[PDB]
Amino acid sequence: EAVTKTVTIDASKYETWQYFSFSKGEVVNVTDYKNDLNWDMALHRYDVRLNCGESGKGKGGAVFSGKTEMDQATTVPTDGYTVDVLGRITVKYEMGPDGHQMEYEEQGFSEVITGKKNAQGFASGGWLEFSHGPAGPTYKLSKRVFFVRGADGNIAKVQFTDYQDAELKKGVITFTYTYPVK
Amino acid sequence: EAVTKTVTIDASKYETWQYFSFSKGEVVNVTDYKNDLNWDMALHRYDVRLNCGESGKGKGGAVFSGKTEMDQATTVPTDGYTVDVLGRITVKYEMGPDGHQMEYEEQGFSEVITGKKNAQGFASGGWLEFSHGPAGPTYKLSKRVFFVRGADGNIAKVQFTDYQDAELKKGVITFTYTYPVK
Amino acid sequence: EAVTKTVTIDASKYETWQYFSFSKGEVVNVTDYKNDLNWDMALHRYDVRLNCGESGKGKGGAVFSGKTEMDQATTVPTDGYTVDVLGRITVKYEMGPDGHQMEYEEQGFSEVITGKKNAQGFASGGWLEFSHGPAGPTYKLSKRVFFVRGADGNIAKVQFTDYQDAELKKGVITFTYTYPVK
Amino acid sequence: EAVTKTVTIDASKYETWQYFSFSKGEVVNVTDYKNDLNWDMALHRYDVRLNCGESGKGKGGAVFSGKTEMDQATTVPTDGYTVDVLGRITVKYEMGPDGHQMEYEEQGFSEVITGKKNAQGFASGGWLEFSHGPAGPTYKLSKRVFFVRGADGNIAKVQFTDYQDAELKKGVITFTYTYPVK
Ligand code: HEM
Ligand code: HEM
Ligand code: HEM
Ligand code: HEM
Repeated sequence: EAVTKTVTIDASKYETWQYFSFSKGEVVNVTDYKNDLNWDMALHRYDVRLNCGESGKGKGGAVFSGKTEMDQATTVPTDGYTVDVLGRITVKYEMGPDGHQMEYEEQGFSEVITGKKNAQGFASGGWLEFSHGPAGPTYKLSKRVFFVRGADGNIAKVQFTDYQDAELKKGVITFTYTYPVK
Repeated sequence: EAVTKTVTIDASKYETWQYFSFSKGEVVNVTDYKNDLNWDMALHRYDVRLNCGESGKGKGGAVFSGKTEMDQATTVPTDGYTVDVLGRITVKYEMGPDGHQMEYEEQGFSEVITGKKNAQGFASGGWLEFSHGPAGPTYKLSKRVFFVRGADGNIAKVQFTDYQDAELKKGVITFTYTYPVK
Repeated sequence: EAVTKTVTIDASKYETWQYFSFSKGEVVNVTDYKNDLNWDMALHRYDVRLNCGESGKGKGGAVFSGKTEMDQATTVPTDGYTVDVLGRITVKYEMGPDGHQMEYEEQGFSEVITGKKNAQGFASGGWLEFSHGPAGPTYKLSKRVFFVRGADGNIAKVQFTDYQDAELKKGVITFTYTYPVK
Repeated sequence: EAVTKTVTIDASKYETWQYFSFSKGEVVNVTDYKNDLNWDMALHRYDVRLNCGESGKGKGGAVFSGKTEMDQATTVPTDGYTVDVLGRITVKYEMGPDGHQMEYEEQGFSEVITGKKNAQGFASGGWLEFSHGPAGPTYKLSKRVFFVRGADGNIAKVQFTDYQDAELKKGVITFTYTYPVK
C-alpha cells in the first residue's frame, strides 16, 4: 500500500510557494491556498507549510519522529500533529551596495518541519540548520524524519535530503516521502 | 547613605576583563578573579560579570527591577537574584579577508545584565540589544535598571547609559550606579 | 538593408558563454569557439567576447564610437577594430561562510566592450560600470555605442541596454544591434 | 654623518595626520601644515604626506630607489623626485548595519610612498599593497626603499617595516630611516 518516492522541487523564488500533492505525486497549482484541500505540503526557499492551522483549512499537521533514519521511524502517531502557526517569511531578496535587502510578511508555516527562526531570522530545529559564518551562509541537513498529515488526513513519512540541486543551485529542495502510512 | 555616580570604563580589549569595585569607585587589579573579594562587577566588551556563581566566590548576583528609569526603581528586592553562569566569551577578534575571525572561551558571566546569547552569538534581554543589519552591527540601549549585589552582598542600583565613548569608540562602557541601597 | 533588433540572452551561468550570430539573430551552439566562424559575439555574465584575437579566428573586433546614443553614431569606421586579448574570467562562483568564493581562467575577451578589470576584478570603461558599495554590487549602464565586426567582417552597431531581466535576475543581458552597417 | 633609526607612530585615527621631523626624530605639533617647515613626513592610516606640492611649501618629495633592501640602495638620487598631488583621504570611518561608512576629502599626499588609489580606493605601488579578499582586508608590505627629501631638502632613506603594532592594532606604522644621506 505505502509507496516510497523522492521529489525535487525548485523553491528558489522568494515571492511564491510551490504546492505539492502527496496522492498526485506532483506540484499542483494553487491560487487560494487557505481555501483549497488539493495540496498537502508547500515549499518556499527552506520554509515548509502544511494544509492546516494558519495556512489552511485541511487536516494537516506534523510531528518529529525522534529519528534521523526513515526505517527506524516505524510507529505512526495517531495524534499530536502540530498545526501551522504565523511566522516571518522572506518575500523579497536583493543584493546591492548595502548587502542583501529583504522584505517580509507574516504567514503560516510548519514550525515543526521548518524549524523556529531566531532574532536575526536563522531557522533551526527542523529539516535544515541554517546559519552564517563571518561572511555568508552555512547549511546542515538534520535528516529529521517527520510524520506529516496531508489535507485529507492521510499521513506521509517525510525526510528532506537536499537543499540544492546537482549544480549547487540553492533553494532546490529534495525529499523522500513514504505514503500513505498507517 | 546612598551615593550616585557615573563611571566610564574602556572594555574594548577582547582578551581581558576590567574589574570594578563599588565601594572604591575605581577599577581594581585582579589576577585571580575566582578567588578575590575585592571586585564587584567586571566588564568585557558588552559582557558583564559578577562576583558569584561561575565567576567568583563572592555574594554577588543580579535582578532586573522591571523598570527603565533609576528614579522609578525604589524598592530594593530581597529575592530573585541570579548568579553567574557559563557562557561564550569572545577572547580574540581580527578582521581579515574572510571577515571577522573570532576565538571563544566558556567563562562565567551575568546573563541577567549581559543578556542571553543566541546561536550566532547575539545577546539580548540585558543592558544592550546587540544585533546586525545585512552587513554590520546595530545597537540599542535597553535602559534596564538592575539591582546588583557586590562581593560582600551590599547592593548597587545600576543602569548602563552608553556602549561607546564621545568619539564613538565601541566597547567603552558607561553606567550609573547608586550604592549602597536599602 | 540594415535592420535594428533588440536581443536578450541569459548569460547568468559562470561556467560557460552564450554565443550569438548577428546574421541569424539567434544564439548558436559552439563547441570549438577558437575554430568556428558561425558566431559573432559571446556573453558570459558581463563579459563580451568577439571572434578575433585571443578568442577566435574570425575577422571580429570592436571600436567605441564616442557616442551614447545610437542615432548619433553615423560614421562607420573602416579600421581600428580592436581584437580580443587575454583577461581574467570568473568561471565558478559560490557564496559560503567566507563570502563569495570564485575560480578564474585567463581567456580571450573584448576589452573595448567589456571594459578593463582592475586589481580587485571590477570592470569599467565598456558597456557596464560595475563596482561595490561597502557590502555589495552597484551597476551603471554606460550606454556606450560600439561598432562591432562579426566573424565575416560585416559590422553591427551595438548598444547594451540592460544587465538584468524584468524580475531583476542578474546576468541576463539585453542589447540593441543594427546590422549590417556601412 | 647619517644615523639610522626605527620609528613607530600610531596613525590609526581617520580624522587627523601625525607629523614627523627627521632632524628632531620626534612627532611634532602642526596646526597649519601647508605653511610650516617644521615637519618632513606625515602619516594618516596608510597614507603618507611630504612637505611639498599640494601638501606644503617645503622642498620635499620622494623617489622609489628600485630596491627593497636598505643596504642595497647606496646611491642617493639627485633626480626623479615627485611632489605631493591631490588624492582621496578617508577622514571618517564607522561600521554599522550597512558595512563601513566612510567620508572623504581631497587632500595632498605622496603618491610615490602611499601608492596610487584605484576606483574602489585600494592603494598599491607604494609601501603597502592593501586589498580585500571576499570579506575583508589583506596586507602586504612591499619593502620598497624610498629616498625622501624633507622640508629643507635634506634627504632620508626610508623603508616601512610594519602597518600594525605588536598587539595587531592596525594603522600603527613603523619605518626605518637613515638621515641625512649624501
Ligand atoms: C558578508 C556579508 C553577508 C553575505 C555575503 C551573506 C550572504 C547570504 C546569502 C548568499 C544568503 C542566501 C542563502 C540561501 O538562502 O541559501 C543569505 C541569507 C541570509 N542571511 Fe546573509 N549574508 C551576509 C550577512 C548577513 C548578516 C550580518 C546577517 C544577520 C546577522 C545575515 C542573515 C541572513 C539570513 C537570516 C538569511 C536567510 C534569509 C531568508 O531567506 O529568510 N546575513 N545571506
Ligand atoms: C558584512 C559583514 C559583517 C560585518 C562588516 C560585521 C561587522 C562587525 C563589527 C564591526 C563588529 C564589532 C561590533 C562591536 O563589538 O561593537 C561585529 C561583531 C559581531 N558580529 Fe559581525 N559583521 C559581519 C557579519 C557577521 C555575520 C554574518 C554574523 C553572524 C553569523 C556576525 C556576528 C557578529 C557577532 C555575534 C558579533 C559580536 C562578537 C562579540 O563581541 O562577541 N557578523 N561584526
Ligand atoms: C558584504 C560583502 C560582499 C557582498 C554581499 C558581495 C556581493 C556580491 C554579489 C551579489 C555579486 C554578484 C554581482 C553580479 O554579478 O551581478 C558580487 C560580485 C563581485 N564581487 Fe562582491 N560582495 C562582497 C564583498 C566583496 C569584496 C570585499 C570585493 C573585493 C574588494 C568584491 C568583489 C567582487 C567582484 C570583483 C565581483 C564580480 C565577480 C565576477 O563576476 O567577476 N566583493 N559580489
Ligand atoms: C564583508 C565586507 C567587508 C568587510 C568586513 C570589510 C572590512 C574592512 C576593514 C576591517 C577595513 C579597515 C582595514 C585597515 O584600515 O587596516 C576596511 C577598509 C577598507 N575597505 Fe572594506 N570591508 C568589506 C567590504 C568592502 C568592499 C566591498 C569594498 C570595496 C568597494 C571595501 C573597500 C575598502 C577600502 C577601500 C578600505 C580602506 C579605507 C581607507 O582607509 O581608505 N570594503 N574594510
